[PDB]
Amino acid sequence: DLTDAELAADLAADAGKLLLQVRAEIGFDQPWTLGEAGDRQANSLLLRRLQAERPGDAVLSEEAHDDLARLKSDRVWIIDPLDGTREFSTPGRDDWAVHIALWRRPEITDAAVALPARGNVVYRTDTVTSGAAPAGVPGTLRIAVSATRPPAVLHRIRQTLAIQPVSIGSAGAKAMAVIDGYVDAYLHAGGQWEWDSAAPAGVMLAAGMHASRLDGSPLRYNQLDPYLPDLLMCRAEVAPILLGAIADAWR
Ligand SMILES: [Ca+2]
Ligand SMILES: [Ca+2]
Ligand code: NA
Repeated sequence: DLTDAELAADLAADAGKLLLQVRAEIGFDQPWTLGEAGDRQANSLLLRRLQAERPGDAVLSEEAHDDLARLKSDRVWIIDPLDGTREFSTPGRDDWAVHIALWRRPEITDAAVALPARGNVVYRTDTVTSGAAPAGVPGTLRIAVSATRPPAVLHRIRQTLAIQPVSIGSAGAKAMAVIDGYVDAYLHAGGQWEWDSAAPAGVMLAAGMHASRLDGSPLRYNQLDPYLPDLLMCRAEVAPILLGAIADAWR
């Protein structure tokens, strides 16, 4: 008998525990095998528990076929059973996450992000707080970006703004680094899926921070095509500066 937020948190933790077990059982000799097992077993747990505890809700999971029944539903769980599979599959890495979000017909109303290797901490929309003090040196930004080849937009905004990119695996880990104050912002372009941003966005917004498309428009979920090209998540104070610079870069 859990609230949707309590369930999101419990699902995230439980999947987190299972992933930690898989990591210990399978080990790191074959990264691909380890990653596949984590993806598959975390997915199986989450679908089993959502069917048992929310039999009426639709589920959109990275690791399951998408039958689009969710388009007619008022309640949809949007989940990534293991975000940062590569990182998970690498010895010593703690930048991987479980994403559990509930979409209600519309916004992400309840959500949780677990970082299992970080003491299985679970960030949740019903307990995350709005006390964020501006961290770091004035006039300079630390921005979390993925461990891939940088988009054209960040190159351009770095001409005008002092920025140190911080390489972090996993969308969830990057978003929670914003929450923690380890970085000022998390910026992504070039493509992503709804389950990558739904739970982090829910938590971000619940913390009183900013989550939008790069052009400032709201993140939209439970779309036919669950692909979201770009995003910006950041401290509230930082949003005008970055949205401004992004818009200025389109000149
Ligand atoms: Ca995944
Ligand atoms: Ca992912
Ligand atoms: Na199963």
